[PDB]
Amino acid sequence: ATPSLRGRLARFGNPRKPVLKPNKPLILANRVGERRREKGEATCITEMSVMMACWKQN
Amino acid sequence: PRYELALILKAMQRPETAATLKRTIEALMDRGAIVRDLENLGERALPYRISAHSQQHNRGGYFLVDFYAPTAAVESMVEHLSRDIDVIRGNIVKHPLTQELKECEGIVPVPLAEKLYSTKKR
Amino acid sequence: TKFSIYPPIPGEESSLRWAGKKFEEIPIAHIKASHNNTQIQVVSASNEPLAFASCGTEGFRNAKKGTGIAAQTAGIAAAARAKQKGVIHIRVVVKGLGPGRLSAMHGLIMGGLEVISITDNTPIPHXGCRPRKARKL
Amino acid sequence: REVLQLQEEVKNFITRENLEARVEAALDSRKNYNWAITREGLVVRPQR
Amino acid sequence: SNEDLPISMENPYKEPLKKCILCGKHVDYKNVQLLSQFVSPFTGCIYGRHITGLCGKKQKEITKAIKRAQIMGFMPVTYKDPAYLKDPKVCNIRYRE
Amino acid sequence: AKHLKFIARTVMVQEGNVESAYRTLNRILTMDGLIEDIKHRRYYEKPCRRRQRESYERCRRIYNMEMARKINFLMRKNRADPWQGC
Amino acid sequence: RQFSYLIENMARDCGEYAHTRYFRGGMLTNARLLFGPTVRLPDLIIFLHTLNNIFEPHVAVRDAAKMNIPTVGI
Amino acid sequence: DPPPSTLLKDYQNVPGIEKVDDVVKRLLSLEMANKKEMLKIKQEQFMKKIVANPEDTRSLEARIIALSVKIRSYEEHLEKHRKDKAHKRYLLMSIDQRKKMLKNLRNTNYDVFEKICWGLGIEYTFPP
Amino acid sequence: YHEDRIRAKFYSVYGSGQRAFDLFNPNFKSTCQRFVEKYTELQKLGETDEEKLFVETGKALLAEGVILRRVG
RNA sequence: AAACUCCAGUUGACACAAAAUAGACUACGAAAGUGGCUUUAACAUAUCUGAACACACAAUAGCUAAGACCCAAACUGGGAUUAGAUACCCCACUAUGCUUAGCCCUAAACCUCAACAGUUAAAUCAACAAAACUGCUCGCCAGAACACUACGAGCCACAGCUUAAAACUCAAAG
Ligand SMILES: NC(=O)c1ccc[n+]([C@@H]2O[C@H](COP(=O)([O-])OP(=O)(O)OC[C@H]3O[C@@H](n4cnc5c(N)ncnc54)[C@H](O)[C@@H]3O)[C@@H](O)[C@H]2O)c1
Ligand code: FES
Ligand SMILES: [K+]
Ligand SMILES: [K+]
Ligand SMILES: [Mg+2]
Ligand SMILES: [Mg+2]
Ligand SMILES: [Mg+2]
Ligand SMILES: [Mg+2]
Ligand SMILES: [Mg+2]
Ligand SMILES: [Mg+2]
Ligand SMILES: [Mg+2]
Ligand SMILES: [Mg+2]
Ligand SMILES: [Mg+2]
Ligand SMILES: [Mg+2]
Ligand SMILES: [Mg+2]
Ligand SMILES: [Mg+2]
Ligand SMILES: [Mg+2]
Ligand SMILES: [Mg+2]
Ligand SMILES: [Mg+2]
Ligand SMILES: [Mg+2]
Ligand SMILES: [Mg+2]
Repeated sequence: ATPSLRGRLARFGNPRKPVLKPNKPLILANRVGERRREKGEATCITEMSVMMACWKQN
Repeated sequence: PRYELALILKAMQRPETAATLKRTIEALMDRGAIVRDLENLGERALPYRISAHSQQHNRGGYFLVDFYAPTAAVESMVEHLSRDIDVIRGNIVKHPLTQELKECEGIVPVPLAEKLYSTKKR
Repeated sequence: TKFSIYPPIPGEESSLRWAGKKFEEIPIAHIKASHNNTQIQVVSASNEPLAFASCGTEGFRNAKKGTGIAAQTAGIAAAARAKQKGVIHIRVVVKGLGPGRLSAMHGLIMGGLEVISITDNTPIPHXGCRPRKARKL
Repeated sequence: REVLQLQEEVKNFITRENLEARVEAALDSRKNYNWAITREGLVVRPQR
Repeated sequence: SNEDLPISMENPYKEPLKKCILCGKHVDYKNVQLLSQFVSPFTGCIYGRHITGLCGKKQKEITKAIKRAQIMGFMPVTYKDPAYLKDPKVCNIRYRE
Repeated sequence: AKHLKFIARTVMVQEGNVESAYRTLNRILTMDGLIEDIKHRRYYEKPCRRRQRESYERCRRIYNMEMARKINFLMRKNRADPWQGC
Repeated sequence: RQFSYLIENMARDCGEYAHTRYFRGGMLTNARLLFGPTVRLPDLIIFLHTLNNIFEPHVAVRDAAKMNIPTVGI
Repeated sequence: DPPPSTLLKDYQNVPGIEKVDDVVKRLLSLEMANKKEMLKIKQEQFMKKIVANPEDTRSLEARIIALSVKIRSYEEHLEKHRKDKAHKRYLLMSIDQRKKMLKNLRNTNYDVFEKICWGLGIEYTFPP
Repeated sequence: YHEDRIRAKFYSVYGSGQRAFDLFNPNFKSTCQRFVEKYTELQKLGETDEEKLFVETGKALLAEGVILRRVG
């Protein structure tokens, strides 16, 4: 269920203080955000640590 | 008005619990209160450890006291409960039955807000 | 029956036994994954210290101290000492959201300690002290 | 009607004469305020 | 004139207004079993109205009763009482999935 | 501190599947909002900044839910073109 | 796009013309520059669907009003 | 103030309440009640004493009495809570409204106006 | 219309009829419509009680053989 | 790097500080503000408008006296960076944030959109923003800068607050 919007913004008929202060109009656009690439990180650190540990011992 | 006292007595024996209950009710009567009824919620482990009167309590006995007292006696009874060493916790609240329940017809739907922005073409 | 993710509360008469020991008898492994260090201490059910390891104790210094590889190295060392003193199963209690929060448990598993439960005990004030001011980076 | 209903309830109030009896009766008896609710909206009493 | 013209009437097919599960039932701070149904079993946080499904009034009463019970020693704060974990589930939330 | 131990935020490991147990616990914390609260509690956020953040999140939630509802509404029209060539 | 085939068949049978495809800009207000200097504009336009595919009024009715072409529209 | 044993205004006219148990009498008296019940009784006494036709409540003579009771209650509250700025504003506005009602009543009757002034002890002072 | 009360009542009690609506036929008559017509006919006769009028309409359909499967 | 090393981890005892979730709620108050629990007192006006100066309030910061120490932190000291760094980064510690009694009367005190009653009609409508108007009343405004300034006057304020100009300059300012 979508949160209510009545009595939230500042208008000429709203007596109460504005609950929400949007910097952009609350109007649906004709597009969606582009897919975000995943910030990859290091891989096989566990295997690298095991190999280096055995190098230290040997 | 009508107040209800929630009391958490220490996990003592039956004679000690009876004496503590008698002392507590007598203190209410001495402060001009009409004790309507006495209830026994039972003995149970406290949800959290309570340290009061230099004692660490893990189990206690929950009791309820319903009474009618003047508005100038609640504070005196609270002070008496604090000085009592056999009371782990004690709170005096307005009786829930005093406040009636207003009739509810249903969950009225909330219409979606409209005309929040002008109709000029952006 | 169905596996119970809920812990076997001592009030409940749970039949789960690990090597003849109940849930309340399994030694605890306290992991504190700070933003710059991961300190691991293994203590018995009666609050008796058994092992202790951290990034500084393993040789990592400054920024190197406080990484995932440093955390798992401390876990391996702590598990090794614990197993020498007779620890097999551990109840893991993690306190903090810093780096090496999971690597420390991985190091303990690689050391040879079996984890039977994971508990988060991160201190969350309920409206408490006032933290330091924000950074202007 | 409220006054008449209150008139009968006074007979069951705790006084300084029956205080010991009420305390003993309370210690013997038990009271439970717990009850659970369901998705259908039904009160499930704790049958113990 | 003509009797086939539509008349002025209220909607007869209108369904009754939906009611919350706690509608018409008293909420008491001593009812720990009822209060425990609206808290997180792992953290003890009070669920929002979007999860509980209660109305505005009942959500407020549940919140006040929980806070009163916790401060007076009737209800645990940091976790849900294990004895009430087998009570019927009335919240729309899934943790394992 | 004064509560019982190993009852809060505890997840049991099944068949040694520690990864699943950790993911389940992390998901539980994230859904309850503890993870985000801890991250924001590292530094003190001034009340004016906190109100602005809450207003931004509430506006973002409303827009996202409305956009999601429209997408689910229009997803029925994802079928192939009926009147191809027109 | 559901009755384009039917409407084009109707135009063939009655001997009149039809336009059920995408309406390129300037087909009426700039017809001389596209069809030819001596092109003859229609004397009547019949709309069976006054709305385009974005649920908005078609541009042909506005163009017909500009060019003083009477319109019969559903 | 009315005696604490005085019954509430709601129960002061019910038949059979004059012959009940002492517990019932003190339950329905002013002793086990809030301050609002005492104010209602004080308003009732002033209405009976000063003005006629107590049924009317929109009369300018009853509005002054009701506001005067509120003024006294605010003064009693401020006697203990001297740092209550909100109630201090409420008391001042109530005084100003009462003076405005007195001015209208003086221009309207000047006979019941004198009846109100002596009954409630209020003195009408011309502003500077 | 006046019959909208009857249709709403028959859609609540006795539920929807087994017969599927055939909106293509201009002279289609559903079970609910037949119940409405019988209710109207008995109203033309002049029965006073609305509850008795509803029950008598159900009795007439049972006599005619119309299947009346209540939801409850 | 500096600092601590009277340090760090578990457990137990353990506030005169601040009140996770509820809160996807939109309530109370004239405004400032107000969101842990209980109790008491309590939330002006039967037309509206009506005071920067009358009266009563007024976030944070600041002052005068008496108390409290968890944390944060102007100033200060040290470490680091830099050509310089009196800042941004790290550490430590004050005034201060708390309570009680008085003071000062400030804010981008703004939702920069006055109070009361009413309308959706056509030219609705410079632009943007939160669409355009009617009736009545109070306050204010009329080129920029000088100027949240000088002087005068009032104030428990004495490096202060309120009111508040002029000469000179420009054809712009917005
Ligand atoms: N100042 C008086 O004694 C007085 C007497 C009758 C009416 N008024 C009314 O006061 C308003 C202000 O008049 P102005 O422009 O000459 O004053 P102003 O606003 O220039 O203020 C100068 C003086 O008038 C006082 N004043 C201001 N507003 C007042 C008010 N509403 N009531 C009483 N005194 C006020 C101030 O305290 C100061 O002494 C007007 O509406 C006027 O009709 C004032
Ligand atoms: S719908 Fe009745 S109390 Fe919520
Ligand atoms: K809190
Ligand atoms: K603003
Ligand atoms: Mg903006
Ligand atoms: Mg050094
Ligand atoms: Mg919150
Ligand atoms: Mg006025
Ligand atoms: Mg003036
Ligand atoms: Mg101030
Ligand atoms: Mg101060
Ligand atoms: Mg500090
Ligand atoms: Mg200090
Ligand atoms: Mg005080
Ligand atoms: Mg403000
Ligand atoms: Mg302004
Ligand atoms: Mg005004
Ligand atoms: Mg200034
Ligand atoms: Mg000045
Ligand atoms: Mg001058
Ligand atoms: Mg001067």
